[PDB]
Amino acid sequence: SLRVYVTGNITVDETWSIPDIPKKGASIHGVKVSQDIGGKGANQAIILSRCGIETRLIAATGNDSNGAWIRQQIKNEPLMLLPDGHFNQHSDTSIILNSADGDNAIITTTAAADTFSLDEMIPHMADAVAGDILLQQGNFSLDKTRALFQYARSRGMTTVFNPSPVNPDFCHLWPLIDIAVVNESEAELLQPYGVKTLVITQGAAGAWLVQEGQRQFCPAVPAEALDTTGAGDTFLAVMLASALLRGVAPDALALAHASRAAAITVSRRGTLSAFPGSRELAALLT
Amino acid sequence: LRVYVTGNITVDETWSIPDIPKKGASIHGVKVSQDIGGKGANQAIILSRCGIETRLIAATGNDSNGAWIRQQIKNEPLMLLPDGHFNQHSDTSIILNSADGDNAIITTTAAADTFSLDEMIPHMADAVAGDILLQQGNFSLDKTRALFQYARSRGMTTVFNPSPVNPDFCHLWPLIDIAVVNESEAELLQPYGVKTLVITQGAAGAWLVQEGQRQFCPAVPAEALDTTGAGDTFLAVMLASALLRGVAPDALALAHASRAAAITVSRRGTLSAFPGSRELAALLT
Ligand SMILES: Nc1ncnc2c1ncn2[C@@H]1O[C@H](COP(=O)(O)OP(=O)(O)OP(=O)(O)O)[C@@H](O)[C@H]1O
Ligand SMILES: Nc1ncnc2c1ncn2[C@@H]1O[C@H](COP(=O)(O)OP(=O)(O)OP(=O)(O)O)[C@@H](O)[C@H]1O
Repeated sequence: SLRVYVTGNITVDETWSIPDIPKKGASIHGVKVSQDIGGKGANQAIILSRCGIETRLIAATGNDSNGAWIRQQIKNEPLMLLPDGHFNQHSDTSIILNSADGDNAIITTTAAADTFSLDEMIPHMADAVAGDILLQQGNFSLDKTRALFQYARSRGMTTVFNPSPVNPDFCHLWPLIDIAVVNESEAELLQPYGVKTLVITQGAAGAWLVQEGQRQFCPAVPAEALDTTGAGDTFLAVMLASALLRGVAPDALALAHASRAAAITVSRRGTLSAFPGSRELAALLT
Repeated sequence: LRVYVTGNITVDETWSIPDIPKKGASIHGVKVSQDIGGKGANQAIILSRCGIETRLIAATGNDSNGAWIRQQIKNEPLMLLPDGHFNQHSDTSIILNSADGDNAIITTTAAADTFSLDEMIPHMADAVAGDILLQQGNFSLDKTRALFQYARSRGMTTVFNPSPVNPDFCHLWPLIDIAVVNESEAELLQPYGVKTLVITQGAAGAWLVQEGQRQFCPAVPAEALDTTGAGDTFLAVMLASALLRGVAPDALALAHASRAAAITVSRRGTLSAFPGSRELAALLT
């Protein structure tokens, strides 16, 4: 019965296949092979909703084709996307998949998130109550991010923070955070301190649960790294859902469930079509 | 005299980036605009705006972009064929605009690829000796060559703009009457034996190469806010000017083309940046 409010972003990740990245002045032919709903905010909110946690995703969409697509595709998930309607412009990433070329090149836009204001968001947490969670990633400016956590604090909400993309100035918000989820680089760069619950993820190398002075390690679940997209979002969402469903603060079992869920995501390609499904989640959380 | 253009039509999206990303890197970008475009559509639309009877043979998809494209084209004095659309996404182009150098473009071809050669040719059924077939580099070697061979069999004049470039296009010159290329294409495809050869060089003008003679036409100074479609504008207006005066492309045609392309570079977008019918008329007189 505790609910989760996620204030972050939502995008369209477009996978384009090309022989090689074109040089300036060049013009080539390519293939728009696929599109998937993306964004750390949306991925985390969607997976949380699939675990049976009543979740509200507060993110902005624009008035373009990708916007309508997002609003249409999100209806397939047991999540509520606020606000309805839209703004203008539109977050998404073009994933340039080359041929002989090794790694992909990524170009990402953030206009919708950068413009989404506090007066647009706060109203959608009007029905929040003490105990409810405000989950935030690193898609907003320091001022907006800090302001949202202060709002949560003034309502008695629990604050969860996953500072990714990283922002050096995020190292000042720790006092406003109840639960921190960071990967290795983030843990060393932001130096989270005094956070009552600290989780440090290290990919296929497992994760650490830290803070009642106690340090606990949870190995990753062996898996075929076919596509790691959203592995971190999966881990965070399931860890939180597990703790919520059992009525406790994140613990060792929460991390074990999360590792198991992330293992599924890594084994499948894409986002929504790769993440564990509601029944798969029900089974592992059991 | 009628001009048949067999090529593509798209929705162009312009992304502003610091510089083209390296393999394995994730960079930030900003979507600046979306507009109607396509090598085929751009050239056909401008020709039609100049008063040239033009027919664009290109495929649109059954998506929102397709409906938008068809709606926009309806406002132009051009005939788009076929009337119906195909069960495919309409073709689109990603224009990567870096703060420094020239734009990089990536264009899809799924819609154009569905429009088979057997389906396209019937749209030229009413062509007559003297009419023109204008093509760009949207199609494969085989498809492009087949259309030019068909044109030749019907006594039509052929115009070729090998863009996007395809290494194999170098084997097509004997079928080409008028060739328009930029400096990169000229070296890459080595045009030869073409009655009329035009080599464009951006802000540095364009060369007209005919029967041994070479003439240089300087560019009209302009503030380059958006260079997208500059080449298409130049080709279209040059061809239109010659056609209107009933001559082979000449120095005056390139001068007209230069003035038109300057307008295009001074404006933002694709279709929205092109000179309008009245501007073109005043320009051509
Ligand atoms: N190859 C893998 N095999 C099994 N589990 C994995 C693998 N990669 C990631 N995970 C699981 O997912 C958790 C999420 O991890 P990681 O620290 O890479 O996330 P992240 O850096 O936030 O993700 P992202 O690349 O999206 O930013 C890991 O601790 C692990 O349990
Ligand atoms: N910056 C500029 N200022 C004035 N005129 C220009 C400028 N850039 C291009 N032009 C005009 O447009 C003609 C079209 O030129 P350019 O050689 O860049 O074409 P292109 O390489 O085919 O471009 P694209 O295919 O991307 O439209 C030039 O010869 C010139 O007359």
